[PDB]
Amino acid sequence: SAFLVVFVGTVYVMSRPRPVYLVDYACYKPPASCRVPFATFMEHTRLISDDDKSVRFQTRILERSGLGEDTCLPPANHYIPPNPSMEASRAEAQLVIFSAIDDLVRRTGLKPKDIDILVVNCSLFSPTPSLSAMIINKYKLRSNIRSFNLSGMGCSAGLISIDLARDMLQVHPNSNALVVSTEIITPNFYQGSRRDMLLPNCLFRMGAAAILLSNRRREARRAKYRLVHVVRTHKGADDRAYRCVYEEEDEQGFSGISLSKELMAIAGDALKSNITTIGPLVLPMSEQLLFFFRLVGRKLVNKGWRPYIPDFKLAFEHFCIHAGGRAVIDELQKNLQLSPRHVEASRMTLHRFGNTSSSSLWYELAYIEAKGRMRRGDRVWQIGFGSGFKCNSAVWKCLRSIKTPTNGPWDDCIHRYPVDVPEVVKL
Amino acid sequence: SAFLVVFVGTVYVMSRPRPVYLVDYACYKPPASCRVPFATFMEHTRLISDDDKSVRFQTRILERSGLGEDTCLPPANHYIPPNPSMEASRAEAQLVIFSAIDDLVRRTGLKPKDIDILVVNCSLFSPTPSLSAMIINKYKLRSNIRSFNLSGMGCSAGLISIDLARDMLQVHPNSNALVVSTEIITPNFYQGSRRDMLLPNCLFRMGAAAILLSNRRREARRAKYRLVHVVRTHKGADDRAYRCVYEEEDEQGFSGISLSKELMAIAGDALKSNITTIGPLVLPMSEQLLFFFRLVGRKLVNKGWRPYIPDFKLAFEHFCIHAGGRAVIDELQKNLQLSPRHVEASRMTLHRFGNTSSSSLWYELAYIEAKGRMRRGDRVWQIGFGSGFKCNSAVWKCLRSIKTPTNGPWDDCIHRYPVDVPEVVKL
Amino acid sequence: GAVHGHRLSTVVPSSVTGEVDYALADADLAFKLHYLRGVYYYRSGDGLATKVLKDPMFPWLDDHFPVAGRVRRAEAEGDGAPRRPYIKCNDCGVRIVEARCDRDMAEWIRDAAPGRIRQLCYDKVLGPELFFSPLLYVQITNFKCGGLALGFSWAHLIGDIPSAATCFNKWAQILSGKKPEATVLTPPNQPLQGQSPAAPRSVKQVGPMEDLWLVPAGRDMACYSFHVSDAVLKKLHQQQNGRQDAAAGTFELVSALVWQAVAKIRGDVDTVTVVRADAAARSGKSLANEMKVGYVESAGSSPAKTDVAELAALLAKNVVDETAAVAAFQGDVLVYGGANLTLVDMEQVDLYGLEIKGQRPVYVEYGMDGVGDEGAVLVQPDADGRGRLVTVVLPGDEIDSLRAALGSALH
Amino acid sequence: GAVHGHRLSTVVPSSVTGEVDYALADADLAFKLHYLRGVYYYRSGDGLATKVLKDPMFPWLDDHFPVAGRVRRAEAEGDGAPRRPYIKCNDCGVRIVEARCDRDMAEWIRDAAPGRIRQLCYDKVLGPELFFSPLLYVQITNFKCGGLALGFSWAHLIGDIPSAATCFNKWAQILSGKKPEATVLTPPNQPLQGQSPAAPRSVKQVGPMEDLWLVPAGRDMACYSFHVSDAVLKKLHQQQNGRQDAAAGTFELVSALVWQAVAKIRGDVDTVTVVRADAAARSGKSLANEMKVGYVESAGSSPAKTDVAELAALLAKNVVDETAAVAAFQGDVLVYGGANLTLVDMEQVDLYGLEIKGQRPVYVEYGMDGVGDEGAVLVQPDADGRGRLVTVVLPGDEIDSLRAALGSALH
Repeated sequence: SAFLVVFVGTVYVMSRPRPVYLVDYACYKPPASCRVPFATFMEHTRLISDDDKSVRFQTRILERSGLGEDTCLPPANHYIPPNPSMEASRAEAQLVIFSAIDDLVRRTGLKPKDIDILVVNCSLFSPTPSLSAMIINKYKLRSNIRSFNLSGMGCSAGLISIDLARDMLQVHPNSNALVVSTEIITPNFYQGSRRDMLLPNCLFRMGAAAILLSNRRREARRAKYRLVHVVRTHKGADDRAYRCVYEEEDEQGFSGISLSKELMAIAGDALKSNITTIGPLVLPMSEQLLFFFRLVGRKLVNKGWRPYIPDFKLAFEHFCIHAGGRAVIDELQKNLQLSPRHVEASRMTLHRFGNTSSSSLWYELAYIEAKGRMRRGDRVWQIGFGSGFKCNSAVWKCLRSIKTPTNGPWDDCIHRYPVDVPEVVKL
Repeated sequence: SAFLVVFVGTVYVMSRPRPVYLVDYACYKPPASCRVPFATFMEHTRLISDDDKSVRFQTRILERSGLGEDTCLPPANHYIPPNPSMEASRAEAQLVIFSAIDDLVRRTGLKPKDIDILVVNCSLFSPTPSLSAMIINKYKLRSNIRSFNLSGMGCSAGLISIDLARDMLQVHPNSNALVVSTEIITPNFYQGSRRDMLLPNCLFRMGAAAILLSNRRREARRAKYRLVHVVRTHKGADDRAYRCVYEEEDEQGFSGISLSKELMAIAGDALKSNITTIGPLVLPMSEQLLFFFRLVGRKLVNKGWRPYIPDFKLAFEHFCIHAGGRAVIDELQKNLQLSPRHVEASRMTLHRFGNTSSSSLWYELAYIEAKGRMRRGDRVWQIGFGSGFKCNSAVWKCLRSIKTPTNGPWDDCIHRYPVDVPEVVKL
Repeated sequence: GAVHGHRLSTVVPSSVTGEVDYALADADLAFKLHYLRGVYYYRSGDGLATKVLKDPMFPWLDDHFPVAGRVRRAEAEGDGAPRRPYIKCNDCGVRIVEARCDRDMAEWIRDAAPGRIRQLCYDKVLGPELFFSPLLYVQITNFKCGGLALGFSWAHLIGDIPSAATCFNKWAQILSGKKPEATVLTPPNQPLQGQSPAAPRSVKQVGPMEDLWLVPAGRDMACYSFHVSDAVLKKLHQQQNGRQDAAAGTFELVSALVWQAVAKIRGDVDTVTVVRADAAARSGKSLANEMKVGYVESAGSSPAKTDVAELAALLAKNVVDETAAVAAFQGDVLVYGGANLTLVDMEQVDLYGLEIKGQRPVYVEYGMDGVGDEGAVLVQPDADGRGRLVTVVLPGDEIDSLRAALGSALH
Repeated sequence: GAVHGHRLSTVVPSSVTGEVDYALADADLAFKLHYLRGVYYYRSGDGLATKVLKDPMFPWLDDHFPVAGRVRRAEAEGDGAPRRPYIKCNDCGVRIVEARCDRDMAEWIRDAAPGRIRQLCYDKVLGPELFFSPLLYVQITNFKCGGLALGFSWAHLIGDIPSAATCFNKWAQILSGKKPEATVLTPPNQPLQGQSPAAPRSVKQVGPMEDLWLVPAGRDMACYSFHVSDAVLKKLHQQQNGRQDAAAGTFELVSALVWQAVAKIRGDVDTVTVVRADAAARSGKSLANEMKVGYVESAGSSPAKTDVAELAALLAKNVVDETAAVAAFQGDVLVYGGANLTLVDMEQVDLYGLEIKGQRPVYVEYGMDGVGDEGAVLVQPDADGRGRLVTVVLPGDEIDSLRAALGSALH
């Protein structure tokens, strides 16, 4: 036709969502004057406590956790009694954030007067003037800025902020959105001696990442990734999954995170109920035709067949499983059948940087960008899981092949990795 | 014309924003077994401290603060030394919230499988399983919910959650949004004796409000208001206005809010820079003609005319100034030249309930609803100001005239109000 | 086995009284230096947390809002010498002292050590901060065996002792879920003149005090509360044969017994004070001091070498009533223990009607404080209603000599 | 005026060493029970915070990575009676102990009180937690007047005294903005079996210790460090008239004077142990114990009645060398103060080369720990390069008799 093309060509172009790009992102590479080795940690925790049951548990945790010798702690856990103050934890928040945004505003040319949306997430530390107000005061941003400060949402709040800055870029056209994911280790230190609350002492390390999104069309040739899907899953309605990761107080009055002993049966449930909801979105139609077409041959033929999980290798090229521990990347490799090159960024990020809470996925993305394995057209899958057992997921798509020197946190030590990780660090 | 008509009638119906209605809201009325009179407070603080400079300051603060004899404190500041634990503060968050949503789901018939968005703001208290995860766990909501937990945004995060639930209801069609604004007073107590951190002890009281927003078309024969404008003004770029309300630790190691001495010269500049940017939105066209009809006679006739603040009494019929103190509402009455009847909810809410941090605007709205002064077609103005120097504002518009028995927080003492409040409460 | 873990809290009335001033009578200011100490022992403290015991005090203090007030002082427009106090009814509260003890309660009740009331009631007074001192402290201690001992320390300024026991019964009835009897506060107390500046010989006019309503007695006094059984009351009536008189043989017998036992120790208690808590002279008010203060002369032999029936016939007919001159006096008075050994008649008071839910109390004793250097005898009733419980406040030197002299009369 | 407020912290090498096992020499295990305490006093501590003093310790410990290691024990595949220790180079750390004192530093320098090095250096040892005991402690004391006293507690296992001082100067050269010399750890240490069971008579074979590398002395020790000026150093050269010998009169005169002053007190110290820290016998390695342990016999008259000149001539040619058999011994050795009075020759060592910015130190004294029951005499150089500073570590009963006897020579 020639006249019925404005009606079909108008209601379609006003129903499609505005595309959300990832222009660039900067991560914090912590200095070498803040690293905590294995023996330094096991000498500090042997001078702090007096009982032998609490140290032989931390040895068994730390020598099998998979961390390395370059994991960094803030400069208040380097004293033999750690003295976490409000000023000493705020001065670390001005170090991990302001040196990650200054890395971002010199590699993108971003003026600070151009940031319209600012989403900052941090689990434990949140002052009365928030971290978003601190970023506004440091960089002198606009007065009509949309500043949100999510807090208390656990280690999976890195993909809640991405979904928030995706939903705030559909309403407001032609805007830039700065997303800062961080974790302040200084008020997180548990002073007591309860054997189920010492697990956030041996895993959480320094790290922060600043992420710049936009929905302009000028930044569609300069951008790197285009966000395709964000799938959220909150298993907090279950009464045993709400109290799985739980902030309590012990018998002496020291607050800390109390991990339950049935966590790997709950973390294996929020993963399989988020993979189920993201399966029909990203799997190809040639491989989705063994669920609309094989399940007919169960209810009438035989209930109980050979176990056929759908292979997600034919849907993605790069996997970015959150580096929570060693006991969660093996179980997500075993039943999903991933090659050792697939779970390699998630292992070497845990080995080099440790369990950075919210921003581990961006170090895992910088690993794949640093080796030169991110070609043009690849799909990146980032999985996260948190404290109330939110288990969020995001699927990106690379727009242009990133050249091999990236000036990220990995470029000073990328000629050594991947190094072999031992099963037990022998002491 | 007959054919160039749907080309306008299909863009004007697709480019307009979705309306966001206010279906209903419920406010927490604290019981009579929690009230703190003037003499009880001045006996508790006289038995705790020894220096008579830390009680003769609180006497002069509390006897001129404007509060009354029915203001309530949580059941952990009723001990002579108050003992703020984490179980003692989590059991208050399960009281002011779970009884403000149980009141909301009984007057709207809200089935809990219909809440799609959930925004919960609370300034200081924020556990690692957040308050939104607690609300999801109690009422057994869905697993694909969009739960956000704003924390650390001060006393003006009540109109940030409204803006967030407004901007999330444009993206997701046919959804309901639960907005909970609260303040937990049990971890807000200050144990020290610094004479600029004692003002949050003498003002902050209990109170929470649960708010159900919805963008459906079926909620137009049942809703009460319609959200017209939300204006945000973040004055955090100035170093004076960022460190004005500040959370510190004193020399003995107690945390608390450190209010600066120049707060009245800073709040007076964040209010005049929010009234200025809301002026062209809400003022009538017969009053917006001082710009191109009178300020044209300001630049050449005489630099400096007689001072003419535009009166907002022709633009609004109801005012809901946040009950911060008595000195900030007398200042905003001299500026806009408000009547003594226009400032009645903002005074009687401070007199009855106190300075409930994030949710005083909803008690101020329930006052106007409970007196029978909310006619059909009236416009409500809610002003709020927080801690990074934010002063957010929101304009509603009433849809149906509310009858006088409302089952709100006022209906046992609304035959007694307004009362004559004195300048000095006698001691 | 000591009481530890004191947690203090307040309970205010549920209704805002406002700018109300309660005017104290001329008899309420003569009894302002004394204090009451009452322990109510319960067997099972099961079902009684420190929330179900604190929650009925919010409708209880609504009827009794002067108990939640504080003492203030009026202004002097003429001569600046008198400043009559008044209870300004600001809802300041009533202290609730949660505590716990690790001793067995049934062994501590039948222990007979000097001083048990001092640790279960909160030891306080209208002290150096007179404008901020509460008029009532309730100590709720839980024992190791499950016992419960409610310790009421009632200031004698605001109410009487039969105006305190019924004031606690009107809280126990609210706790049980009944309907309490309506309180009467509506006739306002008016000051009367009459210019009587002579000190009555039943009291001892102490020096003028201004900000500490407590006379330090000098000697360290202790509350020794022994028991008078049923078979000794019939053994006290065998000397009342061959003569008929108006001596009530259940107060004026055992009080004459303790009078003889204290006269055997001390030099000569020639005159004694008899403070009858009579029920016929009571008005309708629930907070008022309708006691009958008097004095009894010897008028003959010494009380040390005399039979008990003579000191019983003397204590009933030859009492000289002086409750009008004590209330018409202008200075500070100090009735209990000031001039002579007082003999309280708190025996028609219903102490065992503090039924919390359905539980009759096990053992109820009333001690005092602020008693002067002479002593006091508080003849209380027992749980069965046939025995008497005599609490003798004494300076401690005369306590261990009292148990030796009373051992031959109680067997 | 004592030190207070110790804040402990560690510093690690900046680069990961990997799994390297530093093997100790045969002379590195004879000196394992001794420790070195050296204080470096600075007059102006301006701009020298405890972050600018800690930041060069991360590149400095990259050159000297066995100092940040921990002692371990190898396994014996044959007979399991010996287990040779080694330094496992896990980057465990070096203690940084921030302290502060409220005394005047220039008054505490000229105090002559027995015991000052124990307060400014952190007194610890390779103790009962042997696998988790640091090999180096650095204590930074900020004085009231602005002084700075770095106290290095160095274990004698890993390095010598001239291998300690140049190792500290290689940190001060990194802090000062200079470029330090290259460290040499490249030839590894190998044991040589010589099957020598004869204990040398310059050392005293202490019993087999297993987990506490410290011999607790019977008498209590204290470090009295006096000063030998230039006007006495030319006075001692005037009894060498009429004879031209090899008496190098800045160590062999001073230490013979101290030998005579100690033999005046004690009974008969006929033999001594001269431990020369010679600079011509040093190999290229940066962490090794190339001392020269010997013994000098009197062979005739007592050293209490013999002049200083003859005791200098005796101490220069009659040194019977025994540093080859001490290292080849199998048990525990206890060189310093074990068998005889120890005389150390720490006078050619560049103590005052710790210029941290341009600040030459005002006073540098080196004491010891783990000295046996005989005594150690450490002849150190002065600030102006002309006098000798003599730190004498003796039992506390022999110090008050030493200052009186030594006053007749120094004046």
